[PDB]
Amino acid sequence: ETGDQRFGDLVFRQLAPNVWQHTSYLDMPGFGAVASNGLIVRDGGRVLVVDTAWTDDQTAQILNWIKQEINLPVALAVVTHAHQDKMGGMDALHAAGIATYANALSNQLAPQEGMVAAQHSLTFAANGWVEPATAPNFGPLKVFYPGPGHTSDNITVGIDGTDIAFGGCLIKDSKAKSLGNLGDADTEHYAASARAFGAAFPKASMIVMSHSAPDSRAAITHTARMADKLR
Ligand SMILES: CC1=C(S[C@@H]2CN[C@H](C(=O)N(C)C)C2)C(C(=O)O)=N[C@H]1[C@H](C(=O)O)[C@@H](C)O
Ligand SMILES: [Zn+2]
Ligand SMILES: [Zn+2]
Repeated sequence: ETGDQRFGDLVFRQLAPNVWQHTSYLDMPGFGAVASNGLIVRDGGRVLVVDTAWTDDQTAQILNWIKQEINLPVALAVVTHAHQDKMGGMDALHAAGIATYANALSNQLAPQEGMVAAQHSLTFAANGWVEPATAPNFGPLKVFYPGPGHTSDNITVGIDGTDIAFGGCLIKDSKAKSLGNLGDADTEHYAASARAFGAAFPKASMIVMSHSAPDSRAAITHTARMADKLR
């Protein structure tokens, strides 16, 4: 909290020399404030964004913080699946002229989920790794599709050069008691998808997720075992 920095309704936390976690909150009746995490990556003389905030205005505040504190242009953005906490601020990115990327399935689902689709579609090989031709100049971002879990389109990102792997809403923390929203979840494949994420980034010691503070690899293990009980 003390290393933490605030801009508007947003909170920013530095996880690494070139990596920040952005956190936004949405008021949801019945629960109140719900936190959603994303990533900001500085790669040379440009900035890469992983996931939007809940809303356009909150996403706009991300961009202005980046402008004020990092003072580098945002080259691209990648969203991890077609839900509001990750894709709710797509209009703000496009208004700023930022190239946006997402799983082709996410872009296909986006209208059904009330989301604005990304400009470009990512495709993946059978082993889960992104097809390089669909993700040009992603720098240190290593995009990996672990398979159907939280949703059928969820993707994960590793930051090369760091110990950081981003699991999005697929991974819950090691002391969680639930897997959250299983409304659009694949109950049979979730456990294997979680373990595939861990195997894709075997050297990652800091696991960043959407709705919890950065945890260890225990978050991956715990998430898988909770998903085992789904089958
Ligand atoms: C609602 C949001 C949730 S629930 C989230 C899970 N951990 C938080 C929680 O309930 N605690 C353990 C404090 C809230 C999830 C999720 O668990 O993946 N994602 C979003 C929703 C969703 O992706 O299904 C929508 C709003 O994006
Ligand atoms: Zn989701
Ligand atoms: Zn979520």
